[PDB]
Amino acid sequence: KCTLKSFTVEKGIYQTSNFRVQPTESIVRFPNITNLCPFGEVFNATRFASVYAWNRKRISNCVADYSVLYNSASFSTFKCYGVSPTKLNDLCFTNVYADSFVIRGDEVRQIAPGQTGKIADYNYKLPDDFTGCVIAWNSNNLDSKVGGNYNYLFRLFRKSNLKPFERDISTEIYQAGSTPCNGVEGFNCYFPLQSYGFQPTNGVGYQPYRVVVLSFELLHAPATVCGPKKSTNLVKNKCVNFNFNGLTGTGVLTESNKKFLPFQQFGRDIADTTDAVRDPQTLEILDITPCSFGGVSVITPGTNTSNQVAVLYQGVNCTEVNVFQTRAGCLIGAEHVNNSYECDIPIGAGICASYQTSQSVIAYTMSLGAENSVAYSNNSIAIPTNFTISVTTEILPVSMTKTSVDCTMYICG
Amino acid sequence: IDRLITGRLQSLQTYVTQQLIRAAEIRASANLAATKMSECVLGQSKRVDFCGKGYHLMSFPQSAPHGVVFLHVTYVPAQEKNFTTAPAICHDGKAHFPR
Amino acid sequence: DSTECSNLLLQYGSFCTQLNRALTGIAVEQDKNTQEVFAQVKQIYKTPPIKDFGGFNFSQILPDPSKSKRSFIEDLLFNKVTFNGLTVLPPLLTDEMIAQYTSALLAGTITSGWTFGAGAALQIPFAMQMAYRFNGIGVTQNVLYENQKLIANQFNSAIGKIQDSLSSTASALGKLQDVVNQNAQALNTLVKQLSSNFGAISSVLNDILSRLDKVEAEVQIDRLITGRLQSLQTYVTQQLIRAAEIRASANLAATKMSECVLGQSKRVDFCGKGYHLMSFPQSAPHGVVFLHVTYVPAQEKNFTTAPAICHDGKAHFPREGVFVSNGTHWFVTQRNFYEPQIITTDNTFVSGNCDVVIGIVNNTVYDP
Amino acid sequence: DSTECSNLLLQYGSFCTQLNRALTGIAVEQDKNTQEVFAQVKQIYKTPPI
Amino acid sequence: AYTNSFTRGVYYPDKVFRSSVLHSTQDLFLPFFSNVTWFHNPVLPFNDGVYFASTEKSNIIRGWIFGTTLDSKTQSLLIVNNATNVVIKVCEFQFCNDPFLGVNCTFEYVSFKNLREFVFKNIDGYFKIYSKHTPINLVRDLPQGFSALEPLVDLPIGINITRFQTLLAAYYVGYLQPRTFLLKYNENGTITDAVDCALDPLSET
Ligand SMILES: *[C@@H]1O[C@H](CO)[C@@H](O[C@@H]2O[C@H](CO)[C@@H](O)[C@H](O)[C@H]2NC(C)=O)[C@H](O)[C@H]1NC(C)=O
Ligand SMILES: *[C@@H]1O[C@H](CO)[C@@H](O)[C@H](O)[C@H]1NC(C)=O
Ligand SMILES: *[C@@H]1O[C@H](CO)[C@@H](O)[C@H](O)[C@H]1NC(C)=O
Ligand SMILES: *[C@@H]1O[C@H](CO)[C@@H](O)[C@H](O)[C@H]1NC(C)=O
Ligand SMILES: *[C@@H]1O[C@H](CO)[C@@H](O)[C@H](O)[C@H]1NC(C)=O
Ligand SMILES: *[C@@H]1O[C@H](CO)[C@@H](O)[C@H](O)[C@H]1NC(C)=O
Ligand SMILES: *[C@@H]1O[C@H](CO)[C@@H](O)[C@H](O)[C@H]1NC(C)=O
Ligand SMILES: *[C@@H]1O[C@H](CO)[C@@H](O)[C@H](O)[C@H]1NC(C)=O
Ligand SMILES: *[C@@H]1O[C@H](CO)[C@@H](O)[C@H](O)[C@H]1NC(C)=O
Ligand SMILES: *[C@@H]1O[C@H](CO)[C@@H](O)[C@H](O)[C@H]1NC(C)=O
Ligand SMILES: *[C@@H]1O[C@H](CO)[C@@H](O)[C@H](O)[C@H]1NC(C)=O
Ligand SMILES: *[C@@H]1O[C@H](CO)[C@@H](O)[C@H](O)[C@H]1NC(C)=O
Repeated sequence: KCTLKSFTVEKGIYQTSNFRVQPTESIVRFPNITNLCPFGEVFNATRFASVYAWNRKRISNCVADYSVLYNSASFSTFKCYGVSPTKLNDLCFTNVYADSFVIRGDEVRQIAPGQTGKIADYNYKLPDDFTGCVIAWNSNNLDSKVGGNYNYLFRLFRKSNLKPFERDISTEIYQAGSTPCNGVEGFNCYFPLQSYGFQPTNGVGYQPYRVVVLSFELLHAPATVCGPKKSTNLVKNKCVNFNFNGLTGTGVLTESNKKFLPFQQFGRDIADTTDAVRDPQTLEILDITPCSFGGVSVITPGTNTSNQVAVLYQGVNCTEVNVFQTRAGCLIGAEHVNNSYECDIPIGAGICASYQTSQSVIAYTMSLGAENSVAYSNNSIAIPTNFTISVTTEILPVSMTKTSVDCTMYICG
Repeated sequence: IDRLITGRLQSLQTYVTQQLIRAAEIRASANLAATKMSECVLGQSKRVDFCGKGYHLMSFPQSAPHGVVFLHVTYVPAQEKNFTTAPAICHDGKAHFPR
Repeated sequence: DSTECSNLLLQYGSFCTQLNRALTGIAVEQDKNTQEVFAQVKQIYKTPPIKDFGGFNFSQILPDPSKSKRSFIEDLLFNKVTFNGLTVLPPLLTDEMIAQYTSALLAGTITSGWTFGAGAALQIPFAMQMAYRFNGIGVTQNVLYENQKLIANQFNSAIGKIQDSLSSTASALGKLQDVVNQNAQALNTLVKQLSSNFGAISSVLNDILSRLDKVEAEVQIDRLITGRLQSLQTYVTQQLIRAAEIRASANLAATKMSECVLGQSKRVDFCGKGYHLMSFPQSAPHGVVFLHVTYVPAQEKNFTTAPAICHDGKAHFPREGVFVSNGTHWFVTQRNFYEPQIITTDNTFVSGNCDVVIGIVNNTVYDP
Repeated sequence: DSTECSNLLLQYGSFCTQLNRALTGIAVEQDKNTQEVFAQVKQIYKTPPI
Repeated sequence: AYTNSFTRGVYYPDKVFRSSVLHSTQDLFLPFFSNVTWFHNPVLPFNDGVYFASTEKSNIIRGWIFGTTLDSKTQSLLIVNNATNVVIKVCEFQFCNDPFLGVNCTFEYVSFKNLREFVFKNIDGYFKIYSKHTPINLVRDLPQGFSALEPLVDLPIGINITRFQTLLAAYYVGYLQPRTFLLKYNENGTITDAVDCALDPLSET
């Protein structure tokens, strides 16, 4: 009634809707998680840098779980700039630079984009538009020693402040006086390198802290660093939503005989539709079948005669949806009959339906007419002894209603 | 306004295209109805099933809105009997065939 | 199944409903086209158990119960012709029902002649039916009964060449194969147009949504919607134009069913070349095949002729036939087969006198 | 004959192939239409001199 | 010296299975019946990409260098067969200006009887290598026949490449150009034949 925009419906079969099986769950597949970035040194190393001599790893051609940097309680502070800490595992980059050093616990707040202070001015400078993150933690258990660990140092002055990622380890004499120092101390000429002398009994602002700064870039050269890839279990024979190596789709996955060559990953149909996939972990080939769909047709006598109906799910197997399978589709609410009649409402593939004997919709194989052996032999003839004058009525269309549209009044008006 | 012009102009092009295709279908039916007027109202067709089932005697036009109705009058044979039959008969050693 | 795209497609209103209404009218018409050709028979006639057809050998064209119970030639015909929301619907009549109709049309034709089209099938012996079909082309029926084994051998031999021809060319069945190829090429074009950009960032609809903010993705999707909707309107318009061409061909096949199979057409070259005797339907994929049987005149001789003959001052004209001479003697023959009769007052009729007619010749007319 | 426009027209896919295919089918039909009408004669018959 | 390339230098354009079907593709290909340089190790242009082949029974070719300088000033690609592994290194090498092999960096990787065939191309910051090996029965030219090259490695290197040289009894060099090819995939999904659509009017047909 709502398809026809009417309260009265004539006898027929009407497509009112489309049926479509929904994906039962989502699946994701990627290759075995492998080739961890070299952070297994960076957060475990016995040695570490003086801040005037900061040590850089270059990170490339690898993956890592960047969530561990704040999911693990091993690190006393984590910060991020441009990027967000919860987002890191979704990202990819051309290079990452992992810069590492020891500082005292009072210096930690200087490690941010574009700052000024004894570290930023004279030891390690970050740019104003920095993209990346910082790990910082107390290292009094690693970097302090009895009587003082004098092996850790900083620069107290420099002739000019450091440029972004400038790395000045030189024994340069700082000049504050009007006379040049010529590589030796003198009138306002100073050797600027100073030791921390870290001790286990220091107050927290004087205790050593380790820092690692992870610095991100994406270039004209392609990405080589990424976060980890998830992988679900694999489900066959159900309709699912799916993703294999970033190839997304939806359908029914089934085992297949198709032998892909060792480098091939996807199969394609004659019209370039994907018809099979290699699983990226257990290297079987799966056929992909579309998730089942078709028109829905309502089969009705006229509403002058009954409010009962049958429903046809066109081309659908009744397993996916009285209930009766026909080659036209799954037919519901119609009684299958072993008799045959003239076709009333046409269902398809030799099947028709009607409303008949408590009366219900019936479905039957259509009858082409009464069977007849003509009484032929080489010497028998039949001759008509009488006739009937018949008057047939033939109706033919001859004209349409003549229409004119002023297209300027229709479009604009 | 250019989105309304674009959609209303495409809407009107769709209408005129399907009316051109439907007019061609009505012209084929008018050409058939004009051929049944000549061959069955103005004549007696010997073409099988052109003017009703059975052997055509005559037909009559009646007007209907947007169309024509033909009342086709036909002879239908009704009450047959079986007989023995032969292609020819002998007489004076010659064969005879029905004229 | 993109919900972001689905909400934009609602802005276009009735377009998606009227595309389906158009293709539904096309689909319903294909069942009517098929019904009007094959369902011309009121009763399912069946052929007798013994084939006493006067030497004419219907066996290549009648049902084979060892097979759908197709004929031998219908099996050659069926061997020779060979999911993005898109669906193919079955025909109403199955290929076995189409073959039960061509079986009934053929069995009625063989056992009863033209009579099963005008009323009840009235049996007649097949050699007597062919004698009437010879009279229908203006050849006297004694020409058949005197040549019956020759005529039957020429028919059986000519049907044998249909098996050979159908086993050894595609050039004839190219009409049905082209209808298969055009519909397959149209659906391939419709599916390949999903890979087109139409000026959008991508042809992949999830790849738009997963890489752009809402208002930007919306503007890119509307280009895919515009191009894919124009791609459907182009397909449905082209299927409407092609369905009108198939309907013209189905109306012609329905007319050859009535006039060539249920009758004997007098229309020149309607039921094959030569004077049409009869024809037989065979079913084929998406079509019908007519085996048109025709009389072709084959070995002519030159004769002298005259429009009339002059007797007792009376001008005589032939009742049927033409006056001819072999150079020395005058005879009247039927017009389509040389069979000279001696000229008599009952071969002929008088009109006026010899002074009027241009080219009259002087002769005896025998009075029996 | 603009190269800049041609590379934009490639983004519309099969539309420009099926327009040329439609007009080629119409063109081949006109020669068929002509041979259905006039080529109904097997041999080129001639009238006599008298 | 020069020789005809015949129908050689085809490679699988993408990692896609297709079967018992014909597929049309545009890519950098060695054109059919093109003219290729023959050597019995100068620096050569790379152009859009290179087809390289050697006819061999004694394994004399041991590697290649690709880049702009192939020497010290700037980054470049070195490829060497170390007999136990293929080795790839991407560096501004201090290595020889007239190199031979016998008895900083941004990337690294570790793995007549015969025609050994290779294709090198460098697009969208990725360096592609394809290859095939076959037995042969001819010395005087690249043997008439068909054999598609499979992808070996597909490297995220990002470098501008314009020239190359061999490291090392005879080898051939041909240049890839943008062409449309029609490729025949059999039931096993192997490429078994091809048409160069620009070769001649029958190939356009
Ligand atoms: C024209 O036809 C007549 C047929 O009657 C031919 O005349 C007959 O010829 C045979 C021998 O060939 C005789 O036995 C008959 O007695 C003849 N009949 C008559 C009525 O005389 C005649 O020969 C034919 N003429 C030509 C030139 O072929
Ligand atoms: C991935 O891991 C599973 C389980 O350890 C193993 O069976 C499989 O072989 C691995 N994948 C590949 C590509 O070898
Ligand atoms: C699908 O339909 C067929 C009959 O068409 C039936 O045999 C089969 O059992 C159905 N599928 C399933 C999964 O049951
Ligand atoms: C209908 O047909 C089926 C299959 O032939 C048979 O099992 C059933 O008993 C029949 N029922 C009736 C009432 O004829
Ligand atoms: C006699 O004629 C009738 C009417 O056509 C027919 O039903 C019957 O089969 C014929 N007789 C025989 C013996 O077949
Ligand atoms: C012929 O049929 C009519 C009825 O249509 C009947 O009245 C008449 O008696 C019949 N005549 C014969 C000879 O059977
Ligand atoms: C008819 O033709 C078939 C072959 O088509 C042949 O086997 C048969 O003997 C012929 N005669 C009869 C009476 O069937
Ligand atoms: C005699 O008839 C033949 C066959 O039709 C014809 O070719 C020939 O031209 C005729 N004779 C003369 C002298 O023209
Ligand atoms: C036929 O033509 C000839 C010349 O060819 C002429 O002499 C004769 O009078 C004509 N006869 C008739 C009946 O026209
Ligand atoms: C035909 O016969 C009549 C009467 O015998 C005669 O007058 C006339 O001249 C004859 N004509 C010819 C053409 O021989
Ligand atoms: C191959 O290149 C050389 C370059 O000098 C030229 O002489 C020769 O004609 C070319 N051959 C063909 C077949 O183009
Ligand atoms: C196709 O693959 C199977 C399995 O490898 C093989 O047996 C068959 O010979 C192959 N067929 C062809 C034509 O290459």
